[PDB]
Order: sequence, then structure tokens, then C-alpha cells
Amino acid sequence: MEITNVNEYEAIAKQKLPKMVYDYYASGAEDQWTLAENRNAFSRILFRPRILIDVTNIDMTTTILGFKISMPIMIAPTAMQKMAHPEGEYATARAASAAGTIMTLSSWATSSVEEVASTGPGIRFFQLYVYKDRNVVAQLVRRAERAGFKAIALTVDTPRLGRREADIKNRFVLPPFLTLKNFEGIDLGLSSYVAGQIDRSLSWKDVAWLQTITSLPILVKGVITAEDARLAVQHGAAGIIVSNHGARQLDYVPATIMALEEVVKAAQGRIPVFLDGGVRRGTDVFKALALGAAGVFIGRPVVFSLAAEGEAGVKKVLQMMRDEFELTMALSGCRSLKEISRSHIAADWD
Amino acid sequence: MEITNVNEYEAIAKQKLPKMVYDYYASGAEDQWTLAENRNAFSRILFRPRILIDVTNIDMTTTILGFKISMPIMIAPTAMQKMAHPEGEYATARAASAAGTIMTLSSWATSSVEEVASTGPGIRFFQLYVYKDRNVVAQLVRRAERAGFKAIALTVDTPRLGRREADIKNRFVLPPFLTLKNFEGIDLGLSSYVAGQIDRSLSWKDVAWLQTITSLPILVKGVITAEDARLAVQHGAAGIIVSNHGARQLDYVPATIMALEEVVKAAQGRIPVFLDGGVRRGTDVFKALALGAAGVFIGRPVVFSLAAEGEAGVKKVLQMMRDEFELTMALSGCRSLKEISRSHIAADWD
Amino acid sequence: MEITNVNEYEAIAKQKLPKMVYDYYASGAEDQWTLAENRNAFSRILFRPRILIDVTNIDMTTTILGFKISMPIMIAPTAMQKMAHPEGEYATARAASAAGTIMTLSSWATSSVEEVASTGPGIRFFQLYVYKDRNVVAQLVRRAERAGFKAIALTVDTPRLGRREADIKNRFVLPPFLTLKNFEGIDLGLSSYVAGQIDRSLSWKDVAWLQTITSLPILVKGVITAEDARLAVQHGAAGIIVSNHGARQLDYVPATIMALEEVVKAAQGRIPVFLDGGVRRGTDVFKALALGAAGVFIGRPVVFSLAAEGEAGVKKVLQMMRDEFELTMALSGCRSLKEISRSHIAADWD
Amino acid sequence: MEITNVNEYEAIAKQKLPKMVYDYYASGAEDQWTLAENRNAFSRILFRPRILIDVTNIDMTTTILGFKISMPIMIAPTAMQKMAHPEGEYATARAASAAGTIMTLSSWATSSVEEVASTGPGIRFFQLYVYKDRNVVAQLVRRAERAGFKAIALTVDTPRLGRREADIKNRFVLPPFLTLKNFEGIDLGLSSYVAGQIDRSLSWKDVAWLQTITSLPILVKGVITAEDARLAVQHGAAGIIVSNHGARQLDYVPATIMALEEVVKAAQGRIPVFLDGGVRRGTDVFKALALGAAGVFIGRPVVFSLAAEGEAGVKKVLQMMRDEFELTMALSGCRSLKEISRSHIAADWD
Ligand SMILES: Cc1cc2nc3c(=O)[nH]c(=O)nc-3n(C[C@@H](O)[C@H](O)[C@@H](O)COP(=O)(O)O)c2cc1C
Ligand SMILES: Cc1cc2nc3c(=O)[nH]c(=O)nc-3n(C[C@@H](O)[C@H](O)[C@@H](O)COP(=O)(O)O)c2cc1C
Ligand SMILES: Cc1cc2nc3c(=O)[nH]c(=O)nc-3n(C[C@@H](O)[C@H](O)[C@@H](O)COP(=O)(O)O)c2cc1C
Ligand SMILES: Cc1cc2nc3c(=O)[nH]c(=O)nc-3n(C[C@@H](O)[C@H](O)[C@@H](O)COP(=O)(O)O)c2cc1C
Ligand SMILES: CCCCCC(CCCCC)Sc1[nH]nnc1C(=O)O
Ligand SMILES: CCCCCC(CCCCC)Sc1[nH]nnc1C(=O)O
Ligand SMILES: CCCCCC(CCCCC)Sc1[nH]nnc1C(=O)O
Ligand SMILES: CCCCCC(CCCCC)Sc1[nH]nnc1C(=O)O
Repeated sequence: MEITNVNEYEAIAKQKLPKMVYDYYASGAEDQWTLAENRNAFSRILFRPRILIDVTNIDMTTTILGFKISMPIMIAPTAMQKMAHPEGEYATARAASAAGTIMTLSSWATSSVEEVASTGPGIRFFQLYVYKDRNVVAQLVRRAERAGFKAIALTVDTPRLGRREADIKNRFVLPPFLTLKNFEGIDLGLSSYVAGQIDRSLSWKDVAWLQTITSLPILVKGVITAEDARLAVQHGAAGIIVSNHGARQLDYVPATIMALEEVVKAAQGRIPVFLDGGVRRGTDVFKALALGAAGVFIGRPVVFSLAAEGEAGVKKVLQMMRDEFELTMALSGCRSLKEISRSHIAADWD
Repeated sequence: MEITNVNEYEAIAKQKLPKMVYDYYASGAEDQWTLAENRNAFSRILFRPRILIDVTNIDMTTTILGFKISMPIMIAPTAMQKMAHPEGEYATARAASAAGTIMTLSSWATSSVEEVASTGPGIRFFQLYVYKDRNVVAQLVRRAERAGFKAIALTVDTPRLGRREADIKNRFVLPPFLTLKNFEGIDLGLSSYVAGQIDRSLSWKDVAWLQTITSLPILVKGVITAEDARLAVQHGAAGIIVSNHGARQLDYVPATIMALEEVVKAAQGRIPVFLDGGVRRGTDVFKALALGAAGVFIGRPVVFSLAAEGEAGVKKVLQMMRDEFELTMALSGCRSLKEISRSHIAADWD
Repeated sequence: MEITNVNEYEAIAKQKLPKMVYDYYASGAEDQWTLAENRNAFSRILFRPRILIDVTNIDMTTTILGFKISMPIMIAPTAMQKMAHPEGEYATARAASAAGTIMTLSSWATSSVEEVASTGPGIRFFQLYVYKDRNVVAQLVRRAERAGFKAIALTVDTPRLGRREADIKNRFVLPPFLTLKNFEGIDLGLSSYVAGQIDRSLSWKDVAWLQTITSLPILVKGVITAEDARLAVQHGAAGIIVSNHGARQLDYVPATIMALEEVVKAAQGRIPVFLDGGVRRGTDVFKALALGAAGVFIGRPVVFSLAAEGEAGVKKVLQMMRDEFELTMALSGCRSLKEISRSHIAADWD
Repeated sequence: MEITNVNEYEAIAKQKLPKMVYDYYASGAEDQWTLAENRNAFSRILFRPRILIDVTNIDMTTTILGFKISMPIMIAPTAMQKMAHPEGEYATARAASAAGTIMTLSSWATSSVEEVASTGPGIRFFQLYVYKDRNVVAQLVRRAERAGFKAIALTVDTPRLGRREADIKNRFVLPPFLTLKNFEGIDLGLSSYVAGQIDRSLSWKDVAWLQTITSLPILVKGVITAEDARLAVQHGAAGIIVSNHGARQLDYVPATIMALEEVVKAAQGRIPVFLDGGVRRGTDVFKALALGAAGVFIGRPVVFSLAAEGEAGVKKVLQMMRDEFELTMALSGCRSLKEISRSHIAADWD
């Protein structure tokens, strides 16, 4: 017996976390169709491996926004990680740096940007929502810059929260001793106002506004149509992240893997297009990249592994994924990321 | 624990109603393929949401036949509602008016048009079948007009009853104290003659006949082919209701959501086209409207909620649906019904 | 509780017949894929009903080979019916005549042509295989003609028996007191030689040979490709029966309903094309006819009903089917068989 | 009760072999999608049988690389067969010769080429991997030639081992008394070095190298794209074996039956194209040949039958398959292999 794949962590997490906590991390929106589809869609893409190629040395390094990382597998911003393990964001922070990759911190983290920054050096991104109190947004950005965060990931798919029914039936509440640390300290319990601070009037001009208060590259997270992808480009986006929020917002939106190519083509190679949602295997990673993605982000796997084995769990998840990805490149006949091509894959919609 | 979706009422209704009553409301025709398909088909239509749009104020109001209602979700005519709850049609009547929407009364109701009318003011439609005794039909129409009913919904898909096997095995009978109140009073137990009064010789000329005894707009309920949709238009129909009778008539007829577009195109915008059957979620509502429907009607959800919590249940069903529909519009980037478009959706048959 | 559909007889038959007998009647070839598919394929064809049509009088009568019958539902030749009920072929014979339809007798019947003929008057067909001993074939034909059988149905899909594994595991044997009565009497235990009498050298010239020893119309049973359908026409076939032997021969042959249209088109209206296999509902009957079939034949339903209720069971099966077929015509808007059209149906392959 | 099909051996093997051994033989790569698909794909190809054809004598003999064999069903190289039964490769060797067919020996066999050769005369192929120690490869080839092996089957789909998770959880190890006999004797425990001897720098020039140390025909095993098929032809391959290694390498590669035609067309009839993976029925064999394959190879069925009944089991598997294949040819109207055609089949992708 031994953990051999990322998905097995979900079971352990489930068996140890309180229903409320597990359900919060595991649930999708309403009937959870897209949740299931995010995983199932990958099963509709097949390989066309090239044999008899010198695959002695496999290079998985890539350059994201000028930064060079070990692999094209980064960590997505989850939220309230300390509900999964006392160390929460700390464990995830150290694990990301050690793995040689990027970690995106959530504004709703149970640790502050500076708390995370102290763990050690590493390339980090900050996820944020343009709240009603623009002054609070300015403060958060300024605070992230000081902590040395390299970019801002603006999430544009939550003008209003999706209906994750399990949470409603459970009557979800943030446990007693946890706190949204990034909101502790600057000029404004914390769970209700921050939730009530969501500004639903946001439009493309607010994207411009963000650009006038920070020089950090802005990544739009939550684009799934070619129409918005073009607008994101026109409005100075540094990159686009094809995401359906882990299927927790609007159910019946396609699987990110299916929508990806449409977004990649819309971008016309002007800016990097990334993807998240459903990634659990190295084979998943190879397909996303063969379809045009510059890299991918993982969410749930982090919190599940964190609950099961803390930092070791997160390190284990990152190692398994890079190993699987390497072996996939090897068996496909690709020695570097640049060698992966659309012809190495075959989609059910081809 | 708490009710978070319309479908959950069916379980409660089932656990409390007598087999005979539940089966009568729940069953489809014969092998019940279309019953299952009415729900499953919606799962084959996906969204293409627009992000970064000011979705501060969402307008769900619409004008149906000159009447302005709160939402495009109306109640379909069921039958013998008092089998589900002592108040039956009364509870449904008050709930519809309070919700600010239209309620279609069935000729086989366990309450009379005037009984319903007394609950309070509200826009109501009357469902009827051209019986052999045309004189009884005239009386019913005249009686509905006095009660202030705004339109007549003529059902044309039941020349003969479908075979709902559960009813046959159960030997379905109307409970002792209930009565088809609309037939009580005018010139003609009630379950057998009214069932034997079905006129199967009806053709388009009888539609004309109805038009010579009433000035109320006539809605044809039960059209699912483009051929009949055109005829309905030619024969002065005020609107068409794409319906397969909740899959209780001819099994193997397509899901209303699949047939809808064909009917919408046939109508050429000359008259409103509505839909019913399988609607259980706000996402269902958005798809029907994105496909051309002017509004939708719900059947079973009413009787199930009625059995579970009487009027409160019906109010709960209507609130949940409008809430879900609103959040869907918000996440899709639509501020009014006029903003919903075919491009906001993606069908498996595209 | 009450029997409401043909398929329910299989359960009763199963619960009362010995494993060996049930398995013999119920099994398909090897992995039984086509068995399942014969039924499932019908689920891939939908209706396009016409409403508001005078459906007061429905005419199901048809003329098959000059003979006028009550409905386009005939009985297929099964075998050793007395294993299902003491009366076997007798009950089936009386039931067919009473129902006003045709019954095809198998050469392997546990009753002789003359035994069946004595039950009463009725239009009957005789199924036969060109055995090695052509003299035995001549005798069988002559014997059928005397008994007043109207046509010969030559089965061309069994040059060698398919592998019905259940029979092998069960070590199937004909019960002690039963006998292949048609072979008793003329010039040649009976189970082994008759099985060993199968001539696998048969080709189109042998079809011609049959035509020189009888003037009765010859129906080829077991044609499923357009290539053979044309040959059947060229070689004086009186009609073609699209059949896959109830999926008991070569597994992975398409469902008869799927292959039908190809055969109908090949025939070019020169001769009637019939179908069998999987027919269990009136909706099944309407689809087969809408696709071009002149009528259909049923197999297993006869033996299952026979085991459950003897003749009454068979009468019940025939009544249920005509009732279901009538109601389907009524709901589709078809007053006669001639009114059924391809446009009243919609196939998944359209 | 009695064994009626090849697949039933897996159950017996499972119920008697130790988890570790069964899992090693039965498992696929990671989530085992292609494992399931290798079998399921055959279900998507249907027959178009020709009736009324003289199928008295069926000829299944074929000429592979100049050698004439009884049937187009050969044995694929498995590995460590003695884990399944004390006799291992011996039983398989005698069974293959008796069946009148070819057996491919694995370099990792628990019996040596000469040990196998002593069982008796028979046409045999040797499977091999170009190890780092080219000198060991030369020795193996020379050793095979002496034992009278007719050809070398070079496997090109394992530059690195796939992740068969069950083995990892089980901590698979070669039982105490077994030995990789081909490595015992010549100039180089055995499980770890031989596994560490895999050369992952192999490319097409190494294929040429093999051709300069042996005159035996070289068969490339593991080609699944048309691109590699052409290269295999250009580089003097004697034949191509479309294989996905029994789905144990890279998951999400298509089923061999689906990829086959692409490879057949690429070869342009210049060299024979074979197939393996998922073959379990004679119907499977007919489809592979109708698609262009010159013959097929079976893997798992050998080890499962071996575990259940030793040599008798293997003889039983080979007999069942030829019987099933014969009956399929008979029912399709094919008297010889040359008579099987693409028109006798119908693929879901046609
Ligand atoms: C428990 C949880 C919390 C999340 N929190 C955020 C968040 O703080 N910010 C954000 O933009 N997205 C959030 N997401 C979603 C993204 O981080 C991301 O798209 C991700 O969940 C990707 O899909 P995966 O979980 O299938 O890997 C959250 C997802 C989960 C499951
Ligand atoms: C118990 C029950 C009674 C019905 N009674 C009527 C009726 O009186 N008149 C009519 O035209 N349709 C009747 N229908 C069907 C329609 O009201 C309507 O098409 C509806 O059931 C829509 O589908 P849904 O139940 O899936 O929402 C009935 C349906 C049910 C389940
Ligand atoms: C038990 C049994 C016996 C059969 N016997 C014969 C027979 O004697 N002659 C023949 O041509 N076909 C025979 N068939 C098949 C046909 O009668 C016929 O194609 C039929 O089974 C149609 O399919 P169904 O069973 O799905 O209705 C037999 C089928 C069964 C199940
Ligand atoms: C237990 C086992 C051992 C295998 N050993 C080898 C081997 O030694 N050499 C090789 O090239 N392929 C090996 N394969 C795979 C091939 O022999 C072959 O492609 C085969 O398994 C075909 O598929 P099937 O098992 O579905 O019939 C092995 C497969 C199994 C299941
Ligand atoms: C300003 C937007 C508010 C969202 C923040 C939280 C969602 C609701 C918290 C529990 C009720 S946690 C989170 N952040 N972003 N998405 C989520 C997620 O849980 O899916
Ligand atoms: C004049 C037509 C007669 C139909 C009225 C009833 C159907 C049968 C009543 C129980 C046997 S109730 C009803 N009304 N319309 N459809 C139904 C339905 O139950 O599906
Ligand atoms: C001359 C051909 C021999 C077939 C006759 C019988 C089949 C085998 C009898 C039980 C072993 S009964 C029968 N007749 N035709 N098909 C069948 C069937 O059982 O599918
Ligand atoms: C030089 C390549 C090494 C592969 C040989 C073995 C695979 C691993 C042995 C158990 C850990 S047995 C084998 N040989 N080829 N494929 C396999 C298989 O088991 O799938």
C-alpha cells in the first residue's frame, strides 16, 4: 500500500476532515455537472506518441513572465488553507519554493502576504478581486509588492457567488481561530464584510484602473470564450487563465480543457494562456500544453494533500505530477516543452 | 439540512403521498424514455458566459400577451391538486399571484374557476379540451371569462390518453371527497364521463370554432413539429406551447428543449413560443429563453412542493427558481431578458 | 398489479421454467451484444407526431401476399414450443387465428403441420431449411401444402449454429416426451440427425431448386445487407425478412431496425420487406413500418407468454401489441397504415 | 458448467494466483483507460455477413514471413511465465507447436531459448530490447539463431517503464526460485540490472545496427502512428506490429483496433502489419484481418489459462479461438483469409 496518484489524497482528506470543511473544498456548483466534466473531458483526448527518439534527458523548465521555473505546474489560489492543516499557506509556500515553482496566494488566505514571504524566497503571484472599497484594493496591492509578489491575478468570474448547495445545507462558517490575515492590518466579522465587499459593477474599465495603481503584470482568471479573450488582450492583460473556477460558479460551462483551444486561438500568441480545473495527472498536463497552454495550475489537490500530510503531502503531490509529466514526455518522444505539439495529441472533436 | 433545489421536493412528496397519488403525478408514458430525456437533454447544452459586465441590477420582468409579470416562469395546468394537499389549487393560486406570475388552471381541477378567482387578483389562464358536448365547452369558456381569466390554453396532444402503466397496475381512482368542480354547476361519476367526453375527431376547424365563441387569445399546447407550428400560426393561434405533456402521452417524442428551436423558427416571430417539461433549474430557464422561448411553464414541481409544504412549498419553488435564474443571468452577463442570446449558449447539436 | 407490457412475461417465464429451457429461449450468441442492441436500437428513433387530426377510426388491416390480416404483427417461427407449455404450438396456433393474423411454423416444432392445421382455419407459413437429404425437404414441402400452408419461409442465416454459451454450459437436451413431429412420419435421436442434416453448401442455385418443387411464395429469412437483398430479388424471392435470428447466430451484426432501411432501398419496392428481432412495443411496430417494413414478426414474446399463461398469454401478448400500435398511430395522426411515413419518424442517424 | 470463452480464464487465474502475480499480469497503466478501451473498441465494429455461400470448407492457413501456419492467431511475448505455472514457457511452447502456430519468446522468460527449443520443433520468434550493453544484445541474438528462432521482434515502446500502480502498491518482486534464464550464461539480481540496462537513447540508427549483427527479419513492435509506420518501412523493417503494449505503457493511447487502419495504409502493402491487445474472440480476429492485419497476437490469455490449467489451458485457449474464428468466417461467407474484406465489416467511424 502506498499513495501512487494525486486523486487518492481526496479520499484521505475526506476521511479525516469535518464534513463542512471537506464539502467546502470538494463541492461544485449546484448539480455539479461541470465538476465531473472537468475530469472526464481529459478522457476524450488521446495520444499519438513518437517512438525511437533519444529521450535520455527531458527538459521541463519553462519561462513564465520572465521567471524561469522547474516545471509548467503551478499552484492555484485556494482559500482558508489553515482549515486543512494548522500550517496551511505556510506548508504550501515552502513546498512550492522547494518544488521550484510558482504559488498564487489568495486574498482570503488564513496567512498574510508577508507571513508567506518569510517562509523563504520564491516566485509568487497574488490573487485579488476589485472590491467596492477601491482603497482596500490599493492597500492589498501595495502590501503584495512589498512582500515581493511578482504578479496580480485578477479573478473575473465571481461577480456573485455560485450556489454550492452542500455549504448551504451545512451552514458553512469559518472556524473560531482562523482569520483572513491580509485584511487584518490595513484600513477597512471578516468573513461577512469581505463577502459583502464584492463589487458586481466591474467592467473592462476597472481593469484599466488596476493598471494605474500597480505596474505588476495583470493575469485575468476566469476567461472561457474567444470574445472575452480578445478583450483581455486589448485591455493590456499580461496573460489569460482559462478557468471555470473549479466548477464552483456557473454550472454547465464547458470543461476548461475543451474551451482552451478557442481561447488560445483568440489570443493569437500575443500573451500566454494558462489553464486550471481538473488537472490531476501528468497526462493531463501534456494535453493542456499540446493544446496551446503555457502552463497549468492546480487547486483542490493542494488542500487535500495538505489535510492528509501537511507540507509532505503537498511536496508529494508536486513530485508525483512532475514525474508523471516527465514519463509522458518521454513516452511521447518530447525532450523539451518546445517539442510538444498539437500532432502529438488527438481530440474527440477533431 | 435544508431544501436547496426544486427536485428535492419529489423525494418528500414520494415519502408522504400514497403510492397511487405519487405514481399518478410522477409517471411518464410506458417505458418512460422521454420522461428521463426531458431532464437529461438540458445537460447537453452549455454556457458561453460573458465576464466583466455590470450586473448590478438584473431585470427578469417580461410582457406575456400584454400582461407584465415578475419573471418568465409560469405555472402549467396540472390536475386534481387537492390530492396533494387539502388546499390544492387555492395554495397554488395564492402562491402564483404573490410570486407575481401567471397560473394556468386545469379544467379537471378540484376547485372551480370562481373558487380560484376569490383567492385574490392575479393573471390566470384556463386550460381546456374541446369535448364532444360543445355546449359544455361553451359553458366552461363563459364561466372562465366571468372569473376574469385572461386566456384559453387549448391542449391538442391528448386525442386519446397515453398508457401510464403505474396507474393501470395501481387501478387509479379519484379519492372520495374530491370533485372536478368546474363540471359541477353547469349542464352536462365526474371522472368517468369527462374522460369519456374526449372528442378524438378534433382538427384545425375546431380551433376556428373555439375562436367564434370566445375573444380570448387561444394558446395551442402540445405542438412539437415545425409543420404544426405553421398551421397553428395560420389558424389564428395567439401563441404556441412546445410541450410533450410531461412525457405522459406518446413515448419517444423528443425532449421539449430539443424540439423548441424547430418550432421557434417555424413561428417566424409572428407569435410567442413557450415551453414546458423538465424545467427544474434557473439554468434550464436561461437555456429555453436563449433558444427562443418567451417563457416557460412548470408542472410536477408544483404538486410535489404542494404535498410537502402546501402553499409555502409552492412559494419556495417559485423563489428558488427565480433566484437561480437571476444568478444565471448575472454570471452570463445579461442584465435583462432582451440581453439573452443564442450566442450565450452552445448546444451539443451545434 | 397486472401485466401491462409484453416484456414482463420474460420475468414470469424465467421464474417458472427450468434454467435450461429459459436459457435456451432467452440467450443470444456469445457475448450477446446484438441481443441487447436489438432492443436498444429502437430507443434511437424518435417520433414527429401530427396533432389535430381526426383519429376516430384507426385501420390496421394490411394485405400480405394477397392475404388480408387484422394487423401488421405476425408470429415468427420459434422451436420446440411444447417445452414452454404442454399445448405449445396448439395454443399459439389458436391464438394467432383468433387474433386474425399469420403464424409461421418451424420445421423443428413439437407438433406437426397437420396437428396445427386441425386447430382451426388460419393463414399460416412454414419455415424450413434445405437439408442434405433434399428428399426430406420435398416431403416437408408437400406435407405443408396439404395442410394448407400459404408460403415457405426459407431461413438462410444458419449454415452453422451460433455459439449460445449458456446452452453449452447447461448441456441442453430435448426433454423425454417431446418430438420433432414434422420429421415423424416421412422417410428419413431426431435432435441429433436433423441437427446433423444441416447443409452448409447452400447457395443461390438451391433457392432456384426449391422453386422447382413448390409453387408457394418463398420468403428469404436472414438478409441484412443490400447486396444480398438484390440477389434475393433477382432469384425470385417473394419477400425478404430482415432478421439476425434474434441475435443467436453471429454476434456484432447490427440491430435489425438499423439495417432495415438499407434492405428496403435495395428491394426498390419490387417485393415486401419484413423485420423481426427486438419488437416488444407498438412504438417498435410504428418505427419499423415508418422505415419501410410491410409488417413485423415476434419470437421470444410468444414462448415467454406461453410458459406463463399458455394460450391466454399469447392472446394477451397479441392484444397488448395491437392496442399499443393503435394508440401510437392515433397519437401520430395516422388513420391507416398507408398514412405512416418516414417524416413521422426521426432517426439518430439522420 | 464448462469454459466456453477465453475471458473466463482471467477469473480462475485471479482466484488462484497471489494478488501480486495476478495484478502484475492483469494491470494496465495508471488509470487503465486504454486497458478497458482495448476490449471495448471491438464492440464499435459491426459485421455485414454474406448469406447463401458454400461454406463447407474453411481455410484459415496463412503464410507469415514465408512460414505457413494453421491460423492467423499467434502468441505474444509475455514474461516470467513460470510465475503462472511451474512449466511456464515449456507448456506454452508445446501448446503453440501443437496448435500449428508461432510463439514469440520474451528475453525476460523464466526459461531459455534453448530450453524452449528442446520441447520440440516449431516456428518461433524472439522478442528483445536493445540494451545499453550492445554486447549482451549480440550474444542474445546469436543464441536465438542457434536455437533456430526465425525472427527478431524488436519492442520500441518501452524507453522507460509505464506506471502500473498496482505493482507499486504491491511492491512486486520476482519469486525466489525463478530466473531470467536467457541472461544466465553469457557475459554480462537479474531483475534489477536487466531493468537498469534499458537504453533510452535508442533511435532509428540503432535499428540499422541490429540489422548489421543479424540477418533475421526484424519486426518492430509498438508502432501506432502512420508517421512511425513509414519510418519503420524506410529502415528495413520486415513487418510492423501495431501494439500499445497491452495498455501498460502510456495511458490514453488509442485501442490498437482503432489505430490499425492508419498503420496499414501507411505501410502501403510493402510489409505485413500485425496487431495485438484486447484480442479475446474469433470475432475480434475477423475484424482485425478485415481491417488489413496479416495476423494477430495474444498475451494475457496465455498466462491466465496457464495458471488455471497449465498446457491444457493454453491448448484450450488456442482451440476456442480458432473455432470461434472459423465459425465467424463461415457465417460471414468467407472460405479463406483472402476472402475477408473491408466490406464485410462496418466501423463506427465509417
Ligand atoms: C476550496 C477552493 C477555494 C478556492 N478559492 C479560490 C480563491 O481564493 N480565488 C480564486 O480566484 N479561485 C479560487 N478557487 C478556484 C481556483 O483556485 C482554481 O480555479 C482551482 O480550484 C482549479 O481547479 P481544481 O481544483 O480542479 O484544480 C477555489 C477553489 C477551491 C476548491
Ligand atoms: C399530474 C399531472 C397532471 C397534468 N394535468 C394536465 C392537465 O390538466 N392539462 C394539460 O394540458 N396538461 C397536463 N399535464 C401536463 C402539463 O401540465 C405540463 O405539460 C407539465 O406537466 C410540464 O412538465 P413538467 O411536469 O416536467 O414540468 C399534467 C402533468 C402532470 C404531471
Ligand atoms: C427459442 C427460439 C427458437 C428459434 N427458432 C427458430 C426457428 O425454428 N426457425 C427460424 O428460422 N428462426 C428461429 N428463431 C429466431 C426467429 O424465429 C426470429 O428471428 C425471432 O426470434 C425474432 O426475434 P425476437 O425473439 O427478438 O422477437 C428462434 C428464436 C428463438 C428465441
Ligand atoms: C504480463 C505481461 C508481460 C508482458 N511482457 C512483454 C514482454 O516481455 N515483451 C514485450 O514486448 N511485450 C510484453 N507485454 C505485452 C505484449 O506481449 C503484448 O503486446 C500483449 O500483452 C497483447 O495484449 P493482450 O494482453 O491484450 O493480449 C506483456 C504483457 C503482459 C500482460
Ligand atoms: C470576494 C469573493 C468572495 C469569495 C471568497 C470565498 C467564497 C465564499 C466563502 C465561504 C462561504 S473563498 C473563494 N475565493 N474565491 N473563490 C472562492 C471559492 O470558495 O470558490
Ligand atoms: C379530457 C382529457 C382527460 C385527461 C384528464 C386526466 C387524465 C386521466 C385521469 C386519471 C385516470 S388528468 C390530466 N389532464 N390532462 N392531462 C392529464 C394527465 O394526468 O396527464
Ligand atoms: C437445421 C438447423 C438447426 C437449428 C434448430 C434448433 C437449434 C439447436 C437446437 C438445440 C441445441 S432450434 C432453431 N431453429 N432455428 N433456429 C433455432 C434456434 O434455437 O435459434
Ligand atoms: C528492458 C525492459 C524491462 C521490461 C521487462 C519487465 C517489466 C518490469 C518487471 C517487473 C517490475 S516484464 C515485460 N517485458 N516487456 N514488457 C513487460 C511488461 O511487464 O509489461
